[PDB]
Amino acid sequence: PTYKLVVVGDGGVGKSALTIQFFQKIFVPDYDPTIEDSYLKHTEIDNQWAILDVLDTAGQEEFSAMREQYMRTGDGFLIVYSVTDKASFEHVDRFHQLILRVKDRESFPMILVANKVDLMHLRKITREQGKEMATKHNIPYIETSAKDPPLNVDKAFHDLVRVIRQQ
Ligand SMILES: Nc1nc2c(ncn2[C@@H]2O[C@H](COP(=O)(O)OP(=O)(O)O)[C@@H](O)[C@H]2O)c(=O)[nH]1
Ligand SMILES: [Mg+2]
Ligand SMILES: [Mg+2]
Repeated sequence: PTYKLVVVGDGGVGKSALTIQFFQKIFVPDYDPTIEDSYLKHTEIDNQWAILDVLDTAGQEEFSAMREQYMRTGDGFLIVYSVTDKASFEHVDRFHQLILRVKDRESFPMILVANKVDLMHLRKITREQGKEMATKHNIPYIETSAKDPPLNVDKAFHDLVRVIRQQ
């Protein structure tokens, strides 16, 4: 049993830092913005084991054969924005629309991820706005931090698996 998950969002919001924290349990700062890898691990979620196949998307400018196949065959999406980056929040609508267009569905497993909440002196998008926008798309909302010690990183990926299993 494999779940194919896709992490999407504007550049610089922490998709790589979240994915690396989830798989390798380390915080990698300033990770190369252009590397797009997928990662697989065998893990236990609610006493049910599964292989998690996670694509860390990078560089939506040019065509990515990797991203094309994961977007088409993916089982769930994490939509990440940074609470310190207003534009990454505003583009949540674009990613949401794109996922439903590719899947040709009125709804699909996704979770809205508000990252970098450890940066309390820089926070621009309030928790209210985030919950508002998740409510608007009728998807779950979770706040995360990839910096040690990490906040809700495992829970974000596991909750997406839970959404997929509860269809
Ligand atoms: N303080 C803090 N910094 C973060 C967090 N996540 C990412 N960063 C930093 O934000 C920048 C962009 O992160 P990155 O993982 O490369 O984002 P990506 O472009 O979406 O893959 C890097 O400088 C990271 O070190 C976080 O949760 N907290
Ligand atoms: Mg990256
Ligand atoms: Mg660690």
